[PDB]
Amino acid sequence: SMEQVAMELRLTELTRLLRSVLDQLQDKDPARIFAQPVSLKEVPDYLDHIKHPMDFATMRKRLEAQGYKNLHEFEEDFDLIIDNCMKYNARDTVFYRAAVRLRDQGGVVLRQARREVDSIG
Repeated sequence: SMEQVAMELRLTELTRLLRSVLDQLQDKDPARIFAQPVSLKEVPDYLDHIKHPMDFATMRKRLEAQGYKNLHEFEEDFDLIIDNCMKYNARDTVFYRAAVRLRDQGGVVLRQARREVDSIG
């Protein structure tokens, strides 16, 4: 149907905008602390602590499969990155502090993304 195509074009355009959002958020992690999944070879107990691991490479895979239907879903995954790190790592660590700075800086980006998503539809 033409209606299915139109919905598919809207998903494609959302995917374009989410890719640019993802790029912008990941620039706020210049240490690449959140670039890849926590390695279970190197942190073998991680899944005892963190039930839903997340990282920017894993988000990028989902994004490229057009797997985010709306901005809320994408933000959920970004918040997991931050929130998982702030639980596993203590306050006095470079990891925790990196998460705080990514959260604070990414808030700005996400604020205008929400306006763009609403605006363009």
